[PDB]
Amino acid sequence: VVDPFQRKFQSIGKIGIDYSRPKKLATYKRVGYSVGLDFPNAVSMAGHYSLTDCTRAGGAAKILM
Amino acid sequence: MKSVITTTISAADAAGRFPSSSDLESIQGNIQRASARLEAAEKLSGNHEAVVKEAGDACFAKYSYLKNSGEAGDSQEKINKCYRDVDHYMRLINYSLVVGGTGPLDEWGIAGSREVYRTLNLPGSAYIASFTFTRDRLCVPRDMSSQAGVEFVAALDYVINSLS
Amino acid sequence: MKSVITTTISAADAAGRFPSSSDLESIQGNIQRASARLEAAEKLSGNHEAVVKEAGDACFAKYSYLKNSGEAGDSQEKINKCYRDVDHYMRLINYSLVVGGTGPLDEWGIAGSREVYRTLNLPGSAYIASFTFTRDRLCVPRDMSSQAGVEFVAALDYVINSLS
Amino acid sequence: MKSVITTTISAADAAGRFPSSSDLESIQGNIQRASARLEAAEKLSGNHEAVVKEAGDACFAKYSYLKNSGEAGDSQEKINKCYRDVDHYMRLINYSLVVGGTGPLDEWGIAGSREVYRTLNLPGSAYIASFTFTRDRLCVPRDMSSQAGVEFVAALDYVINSLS
Amino acid sequence: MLDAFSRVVVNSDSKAAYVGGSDLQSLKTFISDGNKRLDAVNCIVSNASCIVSDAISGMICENPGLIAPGGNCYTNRRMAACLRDGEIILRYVSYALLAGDSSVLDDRCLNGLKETYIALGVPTASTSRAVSIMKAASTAFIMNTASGRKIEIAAGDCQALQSEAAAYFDKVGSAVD
Amino acid sequence: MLDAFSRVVVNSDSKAAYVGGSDLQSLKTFISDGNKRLDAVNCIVSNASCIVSDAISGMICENPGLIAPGGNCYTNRRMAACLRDGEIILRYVSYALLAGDSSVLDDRCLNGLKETYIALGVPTASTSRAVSIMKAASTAFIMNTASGRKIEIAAGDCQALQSEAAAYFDKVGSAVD
Amino acid sequence: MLDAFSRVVVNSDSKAAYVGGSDLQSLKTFISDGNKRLDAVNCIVSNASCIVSDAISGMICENPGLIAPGGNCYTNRRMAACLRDGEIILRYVSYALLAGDSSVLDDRCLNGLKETYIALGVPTASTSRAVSIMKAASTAFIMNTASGRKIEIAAGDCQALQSEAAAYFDKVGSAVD
Amino acid sequence: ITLDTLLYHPTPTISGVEDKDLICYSVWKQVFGNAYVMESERADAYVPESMFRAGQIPLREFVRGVALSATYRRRFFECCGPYRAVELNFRHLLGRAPVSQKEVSEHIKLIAAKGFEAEINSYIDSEEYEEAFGDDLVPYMRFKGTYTTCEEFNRMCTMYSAPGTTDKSLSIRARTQGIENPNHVLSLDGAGVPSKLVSIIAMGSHSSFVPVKRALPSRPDLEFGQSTKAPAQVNENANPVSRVEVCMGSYMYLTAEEAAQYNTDVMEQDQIASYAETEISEAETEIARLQAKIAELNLI
Ligand SMILES: C=CC1=C(C)[C@@H](Cc2[nH]c(/C=C3N=C(/C=C4\NC(=O)[C@H](C)[C@H]4CC)C(C)=C\3CCC(=O)O)c(CCC(=O)O)c2C)NC1=O
Ligand SMILES: C=CC1=C(C)[C@@H](Cc2[nH]c(/C=C3N=C(/C=C4\NC(=O)[C@H](C)[C@H]4CC)C(C)=C\3CCC(=O)O)c(CCC(=O)O)c2C)NC1=O
Ligand SMILES: C=CC1=C(C)[C@@H](Cc2[nH]c(/C=C3N=C(/C=C4\NC(=O)[C@H](C)[C@H]4CC)C(C)=C\3CCC(=O)O)c(CCC(=O)O)c2C)NC1=O
Ligand SMILES: C=CC1=C(C)[C@@H](Cc2[nH]c(/C=C3N=C(/C=C4\NC(=O)[C@H](C)[C@H]4CC)C(C)=C\3CCC(=O)O)c(CCC(=O)O)c2C)NC1=O
Ligand SMILES: C=CC1=C(C)[C@@H](Cc2[nH]c(/C=C3N=C(/C=C4\NC(=O)[C@H](C)[C@H]4CC)C(C)=C\3CCC(=O)O)c(CCC(=O)O)c2C)NC1=O
Ligand SMILES: C=CC1=C(C)[C@@H](Cc2[nH]c(/C=C3N=C(/C=C4\NC(=O)[C@H](C)[C@H]4CC)C(C)=C\3CCC(=O)O)c(CCC(=O)O)c2C)NC1=O
Ligand SMILES: C=CC1=C(C)[C@@H](Cc2[nH]c(/C=C3N=C(/C=C4\NC(=O)[C@H](C)[C@H]4CC)C(C)=C\3CCC(=O)O)c(CCC(=O)O)c2C)NC1=O
Ligand SMILES: C=CC1=C(C)[C@@H](Cc2[nH]c(/C=C3N=C(/C=C4\NC(=O)[C@H](C)[C@H]4CC)C(C)=C\3CCC(=O)O)c(CCC(=O)O)c2C)NC1=O
Ligand SMILES: C=CC1=C(C)[C@@H](Cc2[nH]c(/C=C3N=C(/C=C4\NC(=O)[C@H](C)[C@H]4CC)C(C)=C\3CCC(=O)O)c(CCC(=O)O)c2C)NC1=O
Ligand SMILES: C=CC1=C(C)[C@@H](Cc2[nH]c(/C=C3N=C(/C=C4\NC(=O)[C@H](C)[C@H]4CC)C(C)=C\3CCC(=O)O)c(CCC(=O)O)c2C)NC1=O
Ligand SMILES: C=CC1=C(C)[C@@H](Cc2[nH]c(/C=C3N=C(/C=C4\NC(=O)[C@H](C)[C@H]4CC)C(C)=C\3CCC(=O)O)c(CCC(=O)O)c2C)NC1=O
Ligand SMILES: CCC1=C(C)[C@@H](CC2=N/C(=C\c3[nH]c(C[C@@H]4NC(=O)C(C)=C4CC)c(C)c3CCC(=O)O)C(CCC(=O)O)=C2C)NC1=O
Ligand SMILES: CCC1=C(C)[C@@H](CC2=N/C(=C\c3[nH]c(C[C@@H]4NC(=O)C(C)=C4CC)c(C)c3CCC(=O)O)C(CCC(=O)O)=C2C)NC1=O
Ligand SMILES: CCC1=C(C)[C@@H](CC2=N/C(=C\c3[nH]c(C[C@@H]4NC(=O)C(C)=C4CC)c(C)c3CCC(=O)O)C(CCC(=O)O)=C2C)NC1=O
Repeated sequence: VVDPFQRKFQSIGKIGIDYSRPKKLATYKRVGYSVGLDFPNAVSMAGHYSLTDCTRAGGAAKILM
Repeated sequence: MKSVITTTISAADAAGRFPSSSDLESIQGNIQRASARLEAAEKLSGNHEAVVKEAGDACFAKYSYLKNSGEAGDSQEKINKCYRDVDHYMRLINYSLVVGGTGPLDEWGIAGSREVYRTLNLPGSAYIASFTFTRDRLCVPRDMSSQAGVEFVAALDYVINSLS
Repeated sequence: MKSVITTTISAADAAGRFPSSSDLESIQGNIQRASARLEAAEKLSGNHEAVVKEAGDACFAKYSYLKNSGEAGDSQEKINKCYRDVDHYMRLINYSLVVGGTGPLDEWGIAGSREVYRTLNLPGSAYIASFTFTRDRLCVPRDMSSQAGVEFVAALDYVINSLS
Repeated sequence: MKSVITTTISAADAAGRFPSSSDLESIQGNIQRASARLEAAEKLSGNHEAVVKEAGDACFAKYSYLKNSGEAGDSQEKINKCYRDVDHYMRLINYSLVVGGTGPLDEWGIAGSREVYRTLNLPGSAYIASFTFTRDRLCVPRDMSSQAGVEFVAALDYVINSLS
Repeated sequence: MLDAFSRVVVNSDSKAAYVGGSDLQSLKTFISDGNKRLDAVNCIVSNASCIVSDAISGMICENPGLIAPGGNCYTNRRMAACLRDGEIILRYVSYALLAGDSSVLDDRCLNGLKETYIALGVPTASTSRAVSIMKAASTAFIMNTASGRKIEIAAGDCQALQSEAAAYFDKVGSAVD
Repeated sequence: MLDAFSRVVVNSDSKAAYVGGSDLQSLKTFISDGNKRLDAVNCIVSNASCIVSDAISGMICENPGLIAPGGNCYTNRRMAACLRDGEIILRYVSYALLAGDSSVLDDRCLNGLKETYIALGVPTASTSRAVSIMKAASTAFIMNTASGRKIEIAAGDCQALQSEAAAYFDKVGSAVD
Repeated sequence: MLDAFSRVVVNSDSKAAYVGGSDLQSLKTFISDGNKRLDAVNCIVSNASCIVSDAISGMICENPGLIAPGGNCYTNRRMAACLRDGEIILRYVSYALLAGDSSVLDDRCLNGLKETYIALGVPTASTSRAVSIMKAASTAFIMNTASGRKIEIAAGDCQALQSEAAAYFDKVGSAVD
Repeated sequence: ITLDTLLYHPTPTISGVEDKDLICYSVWKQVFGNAYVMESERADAYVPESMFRAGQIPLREFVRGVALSATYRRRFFECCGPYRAVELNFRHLLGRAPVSQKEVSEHIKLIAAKGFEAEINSYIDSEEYEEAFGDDLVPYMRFKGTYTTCEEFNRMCTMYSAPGTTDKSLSIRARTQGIENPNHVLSLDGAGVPSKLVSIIAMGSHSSFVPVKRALPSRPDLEFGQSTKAPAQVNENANPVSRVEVCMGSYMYLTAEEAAQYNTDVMEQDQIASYAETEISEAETEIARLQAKIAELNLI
């Protein structure tokens, strides 16, 4: 169907359609929304975050970054 | 049939360990609250018929349209199904009242009620009218002790919160 | 940290339901056996040093070869590790004695003991000699309430059955 | 019964593929070290009774309190259980010595030893005293072919590291 | 998972000593106050679904933008999950009422919830409003001051325990922000 | 899973009526006898591993064919599983001692135990022997007549409860045959 | 899983040949009759829950031993599972109404059901009675002869298809015995 | 309602060290299908426990890590038939019955292509796994009212059998292999006997009902209700003379009153018999006398 990796990268669906079994809070902490950042252009924004993670997907801290 | 002792035995079984002092304290509390539960069960076995009679009469008292067409208890037979079902309710409140957990009341009466009630067009609110009638009506010192009355009220409250 | 209330909270959580009357009866039993547990904890906090002293002295009394070469506590330092470890044991018996379950005693002292004991060449039977000896030493009545002596013996029995 | 050929057959089976040249080289090494293993098995089958006799006598020589009372077997029958169990140990060292892997020694003697030893109050360190006696004793050349000696020592070392 | 008992134990382990008279004394006050605590738990349990209904309906009433089309309370399924979550929040608050120590709620449900509701776009101030409604509702049931409820129990002081339950609700509503 | 409470309940459901005075009366005798029951459970728990060790070692002693090569007790792993099964049998017997109704053991462990033994070639008479040793051992601990154990508890009558525990062991040993 | 199309295919594969004019001809009669078949499916779907309610309530009415205490319809949970199973049986009958070949029902639901209801103590004659009530109910809806239902569709002959649906119900009720 | 509520498996979200211990223990039930794992086999799949108790690796992957270990492998992959490997690996992890020949044949075409590890990755990384239970619970006895094939419930309940029972069939294994003595058989192996399902899988029919009954959890209304009923006395005064025993061949005849009197007598001299431990404790006081000699030797 869909390769496991891409599923780790992809968004957590909704409960009423995408999954019957209600997810817990740690699984939003572990995968969630995963998007990497462009390389930033000033001294002020450079040191605070990794541009992107590879073979890893964080979730909902990436929203705040 | 969740009770004190079934929970602790199932839990110590889930650990796979022998029952430590904790479970022993739990069943110690079971034989503490036992006397109040059983006194309530004795008086419930005393006058259950008038309990069901007042409950059903109050139920048709609040809602007259149960005897309207053809939507509900429009025969003497279906009103016999009414006092029949409330007899089962007081029978389960007696059973769970003896056990001291909601377990037999849960597994026999509660589980899957809402599918039957939505399917055979039975509104739950009329049952709530009956139980809240027997809820409002309970005596303060006059028949049973506060624990006996409290225990009864608690069990019936569980019924209401599980019904709707 | 298995106790009455941790078991019932974990169990009603495992059902995902509100705490019914059963759990309330369980913690009612917890405050029943509370006074005997805490009396035992008070006296244990009283004279723990002489308890560990008699336990260790009896432990080397039964087995002299602990001070033989080079296999065991052949220094004053390692005998200080002896009374040190029995201080930890009485500290955990105090803790579980306060809690009323074997939980903190289990998770802090018991779990994975046998790997350390087989690895650092520590025979468990000497510990069993210590616990058993103190066990006999405690008074039936004079030193604590009848329920309390029992509570202490029960906890220490758990230690023995978990040790070997 | 892990050996060379059982590992390679199980591994190429786990791939689901035909045995390539790698496995053939592995069993080639098995028939290389074969002669030294089997020579050790021949001499072990030679004088096993005096091996068990010196091992058990050294075991009670290091620890006298085995015949103290109930801590250790104090009967002639339980010392017959002693030389019995060391006969089983040398029997398993013979078997694994023939196989060339620790497998039959592992699955028959090693697996789950520590539960029985902690349960029936058997201290492992006395077994270690026996095996380290037979370990120290080997004279290498003049007792047997030097290489066989290494094989024997290796097997017995595995026993010690698996025991405690 | 901690009991108040176990909280005293872990304090004694960090102090590395035995129990001592003062911690035992405060724990004796806990045990003597325990029956009031159990009665409070029975009060909050016996009206729980009703509290959830009134609290969530009041949350929708104080701002109808949630039921306005496109909002989170706007749809039928999402309303079901709304009632479900209010029920579960009330459930762990009740568990904290038996326990007397917040650590069961702190490690069970309070952990990761803020970043979940951020991860789903659930408005946090509306949730804290619902937690506030269950706070005042639970204190009104805990003091028998409900306008449609009357328990028949002997009078006494329980205001410390009321402030305890309000501390749990303010912990949740503080931690979902 | 039944309690003795729940056994009275199911009897009342098969009778289709309420509880009635007699069943309540016998249940009152259960509750008044309950502390002896808990004390008995504490006795059997506090010496459990020791009972298992002595019982299984006595089973091996009464016939050394089990440890004779080819037998089931003959090997190290299979001896570990032997001690394990004796421990678990004692565990469910203890659960039946708290419950006062055998239905937990009847549906949990007694069901299919015989079939498992038949499948494994485990000699059933030897198992029933081990259950008999745990029977007399458990009655000796339950009456404080152990030759190396002395509990310090007020004297009274518990022979009905001793016969109860012997009824559980005879149920197991009857049902493993 | 077979269609009537696929049933013709498997017949041609067992015959090892091509399709031939006769099987195509009968399949043309199927296609020309197909819209009546779809209309029949819409009729049985549009009153399905109602059929299940009336059929199961009539099953309880024709013998009140089921609701008598100890019976299978006697309890609340078990009544829920009763309504559920009647719904699912009606569901696979509807699938056989679209398919025109019974093999989907034969391999999906009809297989192992008899030995399941034997394995649970469900009375088979009562189940076959419920299947009979859904049979006559489904034929009454399929011929618009319901006493409280009137569809507005052009008149035509469908008695072959009515006998087809009755053949499915008689297959189920025959195979649950 | 599917009968899941009658059964009881807890798995809490990980809050303390306790919850970690219960969850680990329940996993090694379910992965091994109640097989007995000793210390060394406990120490086989170690590394997944550390990565799970650290919480760095989720729960389905702890289950994968335990399934990939050598012990589970040698029991349930190695010394089983190819089918038997498939429905065992299928029972432990997905907890169902193989639905059809295609499903099992596709797994076996996957084993001939790739072998065991890519299989276990197929069972874990299947979707029906993940939506059935994913990182939340441990595998368990699946009840679901909607069943893809009514046969699913049926063959799954034949897979499970009794709650007390386990998979090994030495006697079954013993007869087919040429061994007179079953216990003479290696016990590390044993999960491989004929595949119980495959008759029903290939033919698609007539699943037995006796096997199905065992697996049913015990129903509080039905099977408990028939079991106990011994009530009342027809006479207020019936005196039976029953027989008690005071050895193998020595036999007493008493009535209930008189037997009660006899037993009370046995209690009267049972205090007398239990006197002996005071002699034991007094004799132990003598240890103190021995110690006094040690005290004298220290003072000399
Ligand atoms: C302005 C430019 C700019 C960058 C280019 C990054 C570079 C960068 N990356 C990290 C930090 C990191 N970067 C990575 C990335 C990696 N993960 C892997 O598996 C791969 C080897 C690699 C991606 C290809 C990881 C994993 C961390 C966290 C490392 C850790 O905490 O162990 C940090 C430390 C601060 C932090 O934790 O975010 C910095 C400065 N940050 C910046 O400000
Ligand atoms: C929280 C609970 C807790 C315990 C119960 C102890 C248990 C314990 N004891 C030792 C370690 C030790 N324990 C002893 C004790 C013994 N000396 C003997 O003669 C007797 C057999 C025995 C006392 C009855 C000795 C001698 C050591 C040091 C062993 C060595 O270094 O050889 C160690 C290793 C670390 C160390 O060296 O201290 C640990 C974990 N520690 C804990 O944290
Ligand atoms: C917290 C728990 C706790 C206990 C259980 C006790 C245990 C205990 N008992 C004694 C001490 C003692 N205990 C006893 C008791 C005995 N007399 C006999 O005839 C019997 C064998 C036995 C009662 C059954 C006696 C006689 C002493 C004094 C011994 C002596 O000085 O010779 C001591 C030494 C300190 C002292 O002299 O009091 C201790 C620690 N103390 C504690 O703090
Ligand atoms: C196939 C390999 C194999 C072994 C290696 C043995 C290992 C073994 N030994 C014992 C059992 C025993 N083993 C010993 C031996 C000891 N006596 C002591 O003084 C010393 C510490 C030690 C000898 C060095 C004793 C005394 C027992 C009986 C223990 C008891 O009943 O208290 C048992 C339990 C069953 C029994 O009672 O026989 C087992 C499995 N058995 C096997 O099947
Ligand atoms: C198993 C369930 C279970 C319960 C639910 C309780 C219910 C309960 N509460 C009390 C008893 C009590 N309960 C309260 C509680 C109150 N204080 C107030 O200010 C409020 C009105 C209210 C808390 C909301 C008080 C104050 C008492 C003592 C009353 C008194 O002695 O005057 C008693 C009498 C015994 C005792 O004194 O403890 C009982 C049975 N007990 C149980 O076993
Ligand atoms: C143990 C504690 C515990 C909780 C507290 C909840 C918290 C929680 N809520 C949701 C999920 C949800 N929660 C709500 C609730 C809301 N609807 C609104 O209009 C309001 C803003 C709000 C009620 C006040 C909704 C609507 C969803 C579904 C969101 C969506 O799918 O869009 C989810 C994701 C999984 C799911 O879909 O169910 C979780 C973890 N779950 C738990 O396990
Ligand atoms: C939480 C744990 C816990 C326990 C372990 C028990 C322990 C215990 N047992 C008794 C009390 C009792 N226990 C027994 C038991 C005995 N009968 C005999 O023949 C044997 C010697 C022994 C069983 C092996 C008897 C007979 C009494 C009543 C004694 C009497 O009144 O004379 C009492 C006093 C209160 C009562 O009368 O019930 C207590 C606290 N209670 C608890 O709360
Ligand atoms: C819930 C209840 C419950 C039980 C009652 C047991 C029953 C049981 N025992 C064994 C398994 C076993 N049981 C024994 C026990 C025996 N050794 C002998 O010498 C005697 C004949 C007998 C003790 C009296 C042995 C030796 C094994 C292992 C057999 C083998 O592998 O050869 C197994 C197979 C799984 C395993 O290896 O552990 C099972 C299901 N298990 C359960 O889950
Ligand atoms: C794919 C096809 C398919 C089916 C055909 C059903 C068949 C079926 N029914 C039940 C289960 C059940 N089925 C019924 C039904 C009955 N109630 C009675 O009064 C009558 C005798 C009968 C309706 C005519 C009941 C009551 C149960 C629950 C039985 C119980 O728990 O006691 C179960 C066990 C699981 C469960 O509890 O749901 C199964 C597999 N399920 C499927 O997946
Ligand atoms: C997508 C959904 C969908 C449907 C549900 C059907 C509905 C439908 N049925 C018919 C048409 C028809 N439907 C029927 C069916 C009936 N015969 C009787 O005896 C019964 C009353 C009834 C079956 C229960 C008949 C007989 C016709 C032809 C009517 C005529 O030509 O006289 C037509 C007109 C076109 C045609 O002739 O096929 C349509 C749209 N078509 C669709 O596209
Ligand atoms: C595959 C490789 C691999 C590793 C290398 C380990 C690494 C590792 N160690 C721990 C965990 C641990 N590791 C140690 C070890 C230490 N004790 C100290 O005094 C020293 C600082 C240090 C030894 C030198 C301790 C004590 C813990 C438990 C920590 C705790 O629970 O507080 C954990 C968390 C899971 C667990 O509790 O086991 C992990 C992943 N695990 C693996 O899977
Ligand atoms: C039209 C949309 C709408 C609602 C829905 C309600 C919801 C609501 N209930 C309140 C508060 C509230 N609700 C209840 C519970 C409730 N009352 C009882 O007597 C019983 C038996 C109850 C459950 C059935 C209590 C007990 C209070 C406290 C006020 C009081 O004393 O009644 C409050 C006040 C909040 C605050 O103080 O900040 C609101 C907004 N209001 C709305 O505008
Ligand atoms: C030589 C091979 C051999 C054995 C091994 C023993 C095993 C054994 N123990 C028994 C019975 C038995 N065993 C114990 C347990 C045991 N005793 C204690 O006081 C403590 C602390 C124990 C564990 C360490 C008790 C308590 C009894 C009951 C008899 C008694 O009062 O001592 C019985 C009697 C069984 C019966 O009554 O039917 C036997 C056969 N016998 C043998 O012939
Ligand atoms: C007193 C105990 C009792 C019952 C309960 C009924 C149950 C019942 N319904 C029938 C049959 C039946 N039932 C319905 C369904 C039903 N009718 C509708 O119009 C709507 C909307 C319905 C659900 C609310 C239909 C449509 C039929 C077919 C007959 C008809 O045309 O009405 C039949 C005939 C069975 C047969 O043909 O073999 C029976 C026995 N009968 C009883 O004696």
